[PDB]
Amino acid sequence: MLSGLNHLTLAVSQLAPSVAFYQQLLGMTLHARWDSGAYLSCGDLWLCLSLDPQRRVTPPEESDYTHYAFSISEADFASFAARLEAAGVAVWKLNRSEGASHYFLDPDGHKLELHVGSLAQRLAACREQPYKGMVFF
Amino acid sequence: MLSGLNHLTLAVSQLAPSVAFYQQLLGMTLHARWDSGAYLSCGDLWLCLSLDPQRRVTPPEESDYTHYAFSISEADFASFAARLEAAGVAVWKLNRSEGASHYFLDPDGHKLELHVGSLAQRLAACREQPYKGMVFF
Ligand SMILES: Nc1cc(-c2ccccc2)no1
Ligand SMILES: Nc1cc(-c2ccccc2)no1
Ligand SMILES: [Mn+2]
Ligand SMILES: [Mn+2]
Repeated sequence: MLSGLNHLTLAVSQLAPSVAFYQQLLGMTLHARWDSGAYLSCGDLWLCLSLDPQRRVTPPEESDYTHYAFSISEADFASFAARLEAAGVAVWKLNRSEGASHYFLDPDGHKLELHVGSLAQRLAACREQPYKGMVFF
Repeated sequence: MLSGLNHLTLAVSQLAPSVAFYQQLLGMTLHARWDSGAYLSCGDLWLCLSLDPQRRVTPPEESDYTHYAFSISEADFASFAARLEAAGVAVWKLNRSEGASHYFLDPDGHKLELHVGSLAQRLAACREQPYKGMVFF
């Protein structure tokens, strides 16, 4: 059976600015780099940046809702969002759901999110106020 | 700071076949389903399937290398891969450039992977068989 996410791999158009974004701006740990990629960690997450000449710098209106959310504590959320804002990182959505969320773009337009709250927290809120058509299992 | 992937959200074009793929075929746990999405877990991974009219069924030659790998044990890897093959699940890559992996597509062409091994194990393997120009930190 499957036991979790093993790794997330993001195709990148330019390796250096992507390493700078994930390591220096977002604070992830850089473990290795090679001519066409890098390995970083963020808590348990194994992130791979893969240099790919097929990656387009993609405006958010031109990509679907697929996105990658990173955990942060409530206490740290506002200062991290302010850090991204200072760095000029673009926002692609405003938060309208439960739990703090900041929706931001990576240099290639990958859709990212900072989120505070677990699946258990979300399910508890949904049980009290179910979405349209919502069924629990 | 950031610690871990909070959740992975995949945009899907048809909710029912996608839920069936992740729950029935891949064995993930379905927690809730509503008219426009579903919440599943795979170990400690929170997966959200989000119905998105913008999602296109995308052939693998039309998308970049961005992909999502799920952990599986050495004992279960081959029989799970063979069952996906026998079920007609499409593939997108054959060459094992990052260890023991099986590369397959979801119904919308999201690039998925079964992988055996941790980041620490991949780094150890790379010390002996490094990618071109590899540096370790
Ligand atoms: N139960 C179930 C099987 C599948 C499937 C999807 C694509 C290809 C082959 C099988 N999806 O759900
Ligand atoms: N065939 C079928 C439909 C469903 C369903 C479950 C929860 C919510 C909406 C639909 N489960 O099986
Ligand atoms: Mn999200
Ligand atoms: Mn991979």
